Amino acid sequence: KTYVPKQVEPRWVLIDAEGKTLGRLATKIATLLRGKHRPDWTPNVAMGDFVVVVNADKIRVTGKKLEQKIYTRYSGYPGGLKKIPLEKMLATHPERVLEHAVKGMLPKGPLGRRLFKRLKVYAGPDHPHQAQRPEKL
Amino acid sequence: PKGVSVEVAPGRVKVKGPKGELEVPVSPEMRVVVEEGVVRVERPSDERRHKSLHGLTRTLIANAVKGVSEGYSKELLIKGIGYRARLVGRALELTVGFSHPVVVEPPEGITFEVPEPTRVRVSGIDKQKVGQVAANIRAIRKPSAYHEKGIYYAGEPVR
Amino acid sequence: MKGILGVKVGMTRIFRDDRAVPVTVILAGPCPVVQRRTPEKDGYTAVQLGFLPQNPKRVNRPLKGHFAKAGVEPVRILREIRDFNPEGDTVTVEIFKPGERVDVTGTSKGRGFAGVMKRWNFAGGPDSHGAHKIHRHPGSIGNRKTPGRVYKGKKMAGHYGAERVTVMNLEVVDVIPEENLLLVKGAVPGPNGGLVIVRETKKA
RNA sequence: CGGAAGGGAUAACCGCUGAAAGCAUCUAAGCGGGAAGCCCGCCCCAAGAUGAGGCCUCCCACGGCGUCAAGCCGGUAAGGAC
RNA sequence: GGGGAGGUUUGGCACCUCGAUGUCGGCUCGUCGCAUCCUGGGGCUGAAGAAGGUCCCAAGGGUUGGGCUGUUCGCCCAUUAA
RNA sequence: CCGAGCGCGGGAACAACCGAGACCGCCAGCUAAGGCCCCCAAGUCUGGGCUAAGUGGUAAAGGAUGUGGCGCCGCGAAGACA
Ligand SMILES: [Mg+2]
Ligand SMILES: [Mg+2]
Ligand SMILES: [Mg+2]
Ligand SMILES: [Mg+2]
Ligand SMILES: [Mg+2]
Ligand SMILES: [Mg+2]
Ligand SMILES: [Mg+2]
Ligand SMILES: [Mg+2]
Ligand SMILES: [Mg+2]
Ligand SMILES: [Mg+2]
Ligand SMILES: [Mg+2]
Ligand SMILES: [Mg+2]
Ligand SMILES: [Mg+2]
Repeated sequence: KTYVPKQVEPRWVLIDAEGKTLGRLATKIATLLRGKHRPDWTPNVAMGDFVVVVNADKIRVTGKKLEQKIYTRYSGYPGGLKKIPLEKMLATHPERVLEHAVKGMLPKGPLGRRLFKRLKVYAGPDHPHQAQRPEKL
Repeated sequence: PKGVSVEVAPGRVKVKGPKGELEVPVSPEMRVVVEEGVVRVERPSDERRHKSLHGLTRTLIANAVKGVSEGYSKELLIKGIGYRARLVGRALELTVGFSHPVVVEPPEGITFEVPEPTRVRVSGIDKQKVGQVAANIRAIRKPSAYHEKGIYYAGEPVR
Repeated sequence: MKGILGVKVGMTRIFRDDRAVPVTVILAGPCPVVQRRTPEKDGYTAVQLGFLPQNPKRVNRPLKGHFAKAGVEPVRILREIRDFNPEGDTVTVEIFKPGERVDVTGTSKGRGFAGVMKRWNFAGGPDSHGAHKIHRHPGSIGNRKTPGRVYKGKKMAGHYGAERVTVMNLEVVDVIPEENLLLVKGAVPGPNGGLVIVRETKKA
């Protein structure tokens, strides 16, 4: 029978974001978000590495995107289709742009939402100085 | 480029002169050479967009020189009866057919001058500024296409 | 950004210089500052204003400590006022000069589970020719298979009134500091006894 | 008593500088102006914002079982309920 | 004379429903579309001014009362920014 | 081909489009279509170009110094195009 893993300590990670393409970066963040990188993978338990990102505003994006890219927030009320361009998100809470990126690449299941928690994001940098901080590119 | 003081930077160029220093955002993929007392620039290749970038900066840098050199200034004619202009310190107020006398703010680096109630020059140190400041005046009261009134640069009559 | 608590006492009309004017009588008793919250200590500027006196026995709560933290008679009620750090230890009707307009927030009267016609001022239906069943009804509410649901926030009969309401631009008439009273341009939310706040309007 | 005022980005559109294309052009680099509309601003809801926030203030010891991990039981305090 | 869009009308198929999917108008309550009647912004005019024509941008809000007929529709009456 | 294979993979989902004809079992390996960054299995693989419109993410007659590549003819250092 295939290996039956057990409790594993959360491996935190420190991730840059300057000049990093939105999609290309989110990809690695998600794959590392779940323990999919470690050969001891197990979709059942879900034990992905705690990813913490900084320098959110620094994220690059190709061609017409700051102006073209649109987001959609729909309330249950009529006409509540409220939509926002990319430039505005960077103005308000910019961390959002990357979150809605990773969130979109995370699985639809409940545990996936549990993974989205493992994902921390800001722009300064300066994370909540906890302990772990294994830098990466 | 005599007597000037063009100093090269990464993505920009700082030109200096009798009038003063002025920044000019230079394109990224361009070589701002400083041959002798003069200045040259070359493009990384021979593509369509590159051709536009060379000629653009080619003149845009020439502006930074002339700007701090002999300075810029456009004239402004004024046709009509009550149409006139009184200089008031820095700013200039001019009644031109409106119930409210127009108060025109003087932007930094620019100092328009009033040699006559009709004629009005526009001293400056940048083509972009002076060019805008000029239109900003013609915008207040465009030339009546039925006779002579409102302000004019110096061009032909609207007739 | 002036601000002061008070209670609706009633309203009658006065005479300006020679013309009649309906005016409401507010009572802005001395409101002691309880806590000046700066952006440092919190994240926004404001001030807690106490109000009516209180039986010290009823306030056995830790509020006793909150009152002592500023050394003040135990008040009955206390609310904040955004962007407003005044002076001294107490605000007064002296804050408002006659002529200035003010916003008064209050609690409207409770009309309970009001009918739709009573609430949104609908139209109901015919009183004669039609069936004697839909006299005060809303009638239709939606379409057919599409959408097949009901638009959220649709106007329907239900509990209504007895909520936060804010009239605006009420000009402050004659203000008598001799008794802590304060006259206004009449119409004001809340019953004769409710707690109302008075702030600076936004004319410009 | 309210529609707004005022700030910001923008529609068609007017304009500055300016190539590729020695001229010219609002345009491809860049910049300004400009709608009752877009974002904010005013009024109301809102931390079930499970991403459950914040500030001020009050009470605080195990007393008997659990070797451990997690619990159980009466008296209680601030304070709450009937 | 030529090319499309739309899916509002008449029409053409007869694919779910004939062990049932109530059919015209009116009322009540509306919501959405823009190819916009008004108001807001703009180019051209055979645009002097006013007023008007036409095209562009633009849903935010607004879009009356009555006479005839079951009418939808339409004609008429008084008014309107419409 | 479905019918009777609404058993299986691909096509998001879909009787008949592409693959493939299920006697049952296996925590074996190769392959088919279509795929090989994430949700999602497999190359952010290699070399060489085209496109900056989100074309791709699929609509016409017609219209336009958009950008790249091949061939022909005229003028040009005895002086060309603007
Ligand atoms: Mg009945
Ligand atoms: Mg029905
Ligand atoms: Mg506006
Ligand atoms: Mg609350
Ligand atoms: Mg048939
Ligand atoms: Mg049936
Ligand atoms: Mg006119
Ligand atoms: Mg017009
Ligand atoms: Mg339109
Ligand atoms: Mg009739
Ligand atoms: Mg068969
Ligand atoms: Mg199939
Ligand atoms: Mg293949």
